[PDB]
Amino acid sequence: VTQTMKGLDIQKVAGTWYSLAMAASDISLLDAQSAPARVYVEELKPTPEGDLEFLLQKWENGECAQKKIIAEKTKIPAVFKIDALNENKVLVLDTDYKKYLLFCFENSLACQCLVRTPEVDDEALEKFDKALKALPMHIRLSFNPTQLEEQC
Amino acid sequence: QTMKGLDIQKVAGTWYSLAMAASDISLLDAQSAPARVYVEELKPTPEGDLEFLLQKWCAQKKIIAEKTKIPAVFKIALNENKVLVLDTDYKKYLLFCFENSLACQCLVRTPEVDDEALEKFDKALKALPMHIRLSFNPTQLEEQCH
Repeated sequence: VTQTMKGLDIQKVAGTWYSLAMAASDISLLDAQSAPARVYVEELKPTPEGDLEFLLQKWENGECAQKKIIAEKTKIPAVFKIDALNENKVLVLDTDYKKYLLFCFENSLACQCLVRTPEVDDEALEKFDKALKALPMHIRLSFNPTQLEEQC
Repeated sequence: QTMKGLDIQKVAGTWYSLAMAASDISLLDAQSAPARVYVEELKPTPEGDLEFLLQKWCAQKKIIAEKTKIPAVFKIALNENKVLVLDTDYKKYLLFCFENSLACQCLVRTPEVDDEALEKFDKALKALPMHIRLSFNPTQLEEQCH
């Protein structure tokens, strides 16, 4: 992954979002409701220090569990580091702030198309497909408006 | 949009499932999902039907798709699916769909990633209600049930 957003201002991404589409380097990252990269973004919360907190939903033991991840700022404004056993980077590819945001979790690679409103946005999905060009993706999922409003 | 003038003697032989897509995530998500089937071979029958030799999670299955009045449209009796051949160049790639829900595949003649085949599959899928897409590496193409 090399296309990160030039000039990102995370103070303009705060609020509630919907995971519209998802793609991963391995089928087993996304295939099951319980698969590792199968996490729905509920909220983005930039911190005053310029870190990016994610509020996630995960299907866990047959219900929808909430999880908080803190992605710490780096020298590069569109690149954040998650403290974990192995370094996990968050790469923000693109956003127009008002409608859609595209990002990737990189160890294995899992990317998402987020939208502000729970409707299918064909422009956002076209931009997601362009940004995914040449990434080693083996699985892609997209959700209908019904699924966007449902827990997980 | 089905393959005009399909020649079933020319599609005969060995194939590999390179990519697949489906209208519903649950048709392809699990190794045992209903549309999760790997095409190993197509044979014509003398009656002009098309035999598919498939692997499914790893069981082998032989399915006869009966000709219909429409060229390149076959039928496979209890859970009736139409088989729609979208396009093939015979020598490299074949694109087809199972329609009741819709599950489509990109087949290639050799167990290698083919740029043209995947581009033609993506084009064909552009105006279809797909919600899941899978692609396999060459290692998986040579293995039982990928």
